[PDB]
Amino acid sequence: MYRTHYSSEITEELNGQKVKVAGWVWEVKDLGGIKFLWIRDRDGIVQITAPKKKVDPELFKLIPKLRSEDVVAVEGVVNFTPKAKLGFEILPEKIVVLNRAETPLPLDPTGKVKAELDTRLDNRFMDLRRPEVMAIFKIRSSVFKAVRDFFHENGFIEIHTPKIIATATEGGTELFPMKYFEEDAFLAQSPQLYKQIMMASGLDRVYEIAPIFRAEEHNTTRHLNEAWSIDSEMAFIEDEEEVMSFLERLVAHAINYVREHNAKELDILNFELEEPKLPFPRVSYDKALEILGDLGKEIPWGEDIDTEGERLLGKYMMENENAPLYFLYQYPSEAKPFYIMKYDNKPEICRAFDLEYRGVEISSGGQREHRHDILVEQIKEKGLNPESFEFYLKAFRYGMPPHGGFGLGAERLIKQMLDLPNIREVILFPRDRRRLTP
Amino acid sequence: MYRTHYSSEITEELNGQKVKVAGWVWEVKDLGGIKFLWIRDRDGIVQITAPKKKVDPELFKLIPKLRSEDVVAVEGVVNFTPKAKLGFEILPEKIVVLNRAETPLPLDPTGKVKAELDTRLDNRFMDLRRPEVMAIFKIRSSVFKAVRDFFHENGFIEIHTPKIIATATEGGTELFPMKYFEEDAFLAQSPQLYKQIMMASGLDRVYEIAPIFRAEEHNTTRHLNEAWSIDSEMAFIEDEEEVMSFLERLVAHAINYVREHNAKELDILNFELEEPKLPFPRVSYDKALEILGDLGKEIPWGEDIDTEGERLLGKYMMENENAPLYFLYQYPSEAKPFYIMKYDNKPEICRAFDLEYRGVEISSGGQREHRHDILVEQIKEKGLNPESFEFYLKAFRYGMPPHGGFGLGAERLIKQMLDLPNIREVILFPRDRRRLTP
Repeated sequence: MYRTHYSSEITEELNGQKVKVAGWVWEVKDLGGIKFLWIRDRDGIVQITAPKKKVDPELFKLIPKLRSEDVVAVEGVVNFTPKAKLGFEILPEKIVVLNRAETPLPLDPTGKVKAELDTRLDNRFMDLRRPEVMAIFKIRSSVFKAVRDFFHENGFIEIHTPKIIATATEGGTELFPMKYFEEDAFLAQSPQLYKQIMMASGLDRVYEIAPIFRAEEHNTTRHLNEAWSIDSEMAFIEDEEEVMSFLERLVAHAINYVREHNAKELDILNFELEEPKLPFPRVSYDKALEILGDLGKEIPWGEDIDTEGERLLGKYMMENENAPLYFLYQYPSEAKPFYIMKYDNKPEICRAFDLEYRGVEISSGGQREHRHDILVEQIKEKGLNPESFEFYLKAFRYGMPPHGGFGLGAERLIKQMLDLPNIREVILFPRDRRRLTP
Repeated sequence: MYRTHYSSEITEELNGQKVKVAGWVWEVKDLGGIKFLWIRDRDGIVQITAPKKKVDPELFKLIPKLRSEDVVAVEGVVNFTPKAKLGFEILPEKIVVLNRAETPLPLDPTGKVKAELDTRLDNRFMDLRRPEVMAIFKIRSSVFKAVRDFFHENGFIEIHTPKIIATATEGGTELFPMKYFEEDAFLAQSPQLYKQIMMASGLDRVYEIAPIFRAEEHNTTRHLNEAWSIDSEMAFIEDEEEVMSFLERLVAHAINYVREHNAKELDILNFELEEPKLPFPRVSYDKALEILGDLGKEIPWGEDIDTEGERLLGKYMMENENAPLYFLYQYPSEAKPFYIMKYDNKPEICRAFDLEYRGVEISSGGQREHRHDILVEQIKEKGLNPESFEFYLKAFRYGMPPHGGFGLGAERLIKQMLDLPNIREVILFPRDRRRLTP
């Protein structure tokens, strides 16, 4: 390897020791009698100082030749001194140029000049060179890790369902049609039916983090045509609250993991991420509708709360409860999928819920209807053909325990967590109605 | 929750205490003076003994009404005794029938009547009720966990790249052509181009575990049209040996994790997973070609070691090296992709390698060509148009460090690890040249 340490792995213990660092030429200062070379790492910058009398002559004249963004490797002795802004500096013994960079650069990694989102997405390799952009994806990676950690600690098994499907769905479109040889298939937009089917196998507590595909005809700052969903399903529950409680702690765990580990990244982003306050308030759909109506947002009882409503409720919740996260639940049965269980005592409302982070929905789920006949009837009620769902309904005929689950949008989770404006900021290669490359 | 403990988490420490178990009715012994109920968990069987003189009458009457595969929940008192073949038993206080099963069952959970693989695949929810099937799936999840842990322990950041691409990266068919609105795209077979672009971003060490799609016209027991790949790319390497060494340790780590944590699963499979002995032997393509020569298999230099050649080689390596895992490297450049770096000293040979597990390739990688001009030349050498790779090549122009990586087949790694005869055994819903549903 061209390096032994990252800018962050160098500490006191190494003082006076030879190390090897590598990165991109950040800055060069030829001040005559002494030169300075700053190298950029994924963790930060490293100062290489070259006092004319302490360094090799060939090396002294090489430094001023280095250009911005050149990939170089430096071997030298670590020197802890108060003169170095970062605590220590490297006294170079050897400097190798691994690769020279062309000019001009597609983006300004220095940050002076801002560039359109489109330009940045077209040059992601350049864009990530900026600390605040790198910070996001380090945080994205941390979130996935925390989420998976929490699942494991709670006895969840990771499962993987098919992305190429030919089976029915309650939706219909926003499905990317595809050709499977002679047959016609589509890309799956949710593991919903498959994860439920697995509740009849005894796996009990399952989860999957995989990409889902939706061919939405219009672009929004909230969703993309390709996303990473964090689905989960758990059997032997008594009510949707068990699922809500779990999700709640999952989310709190990922948020707190980011606060602990990515404190540096959060600072870089100039963002103060709140300590989760469990339990998050539950706001029934009827209470939400009352609240909204008083704000002039009139939603007829029965239709779902729109984008403007979620936005208003998010604000209301924040001012009246200092709640960046809250649940909306007990939705009207007509407003939810055929597989959501209804309140046997109040059949017009169902056991479905949505988790709102900063006024935007990051997850939805609820207790499922595991009773075959009731499920069959609810399909019919939705005006669908139960015969189109045989592969699915068959699983509810041979001992199907009570169950519930959720779907967590990974990008949406991160975007709302960091309070980012556009969702294209949390995914490296966004897939738009207008974007297919790179 | 309807259950507090799985059969596996009931120990001495709980004797005399009230607990809650739940699962599928496995067996009932209707004896008149006493009743016995066995329940199946994802982890095993639990014996519930109900002596007439000790249980509630209604409870007594209920048990004999229970039928196979019915979902039941039981609250009772733990009782450790030699009289129980399993160590303890539960003295029922409450029994609830959560859901009843229909007869006949799609498959036989007792394992009496064997079913052909297609039947099992059509009824995966039934199939996992057999311990030998559940074992494979628990091990699969462990492998994924082990792999991610190793990656993180080694400074890798998880990234996620596009599954819908227009970008014809190293090709021919075996691609699933798609329609991205007006545009026509393809389902990615590898994150190759994208993981290399990220190498110029400074992330340095990345990995991705995601679905990959390949339209192979012919069915085999070693591959499917949809799979999960473990991709990784690391920068600042000096040769493909650094990558091989990492892959090696990653695989060993995954194998040892299954050995520690799924010891029980392996027993059910009556399989002895060997302890990884690093470093795995590295057989050059030329030497492999010579070994096969002794074995009577003549493969003209330049050509690929076919299925029988792989089989003979892995057998030789196992018997003559006690090596179930070994590398094959220094392949003919002509036989490898345009992004692989050739030996500047011996251009006819390149820095590519393959990992063979029990004689089947489970992974391939190598050091890439990070030099823009040479790379463009190699794209031309392959009969491809460099201008179709603009977004890709662009990343090699503003400081691209030396780098290399690999692609590790998830299903292939698990299939070979457990010495399973068919790759369909290690994935829930297999996508064949003939399987599209469920």
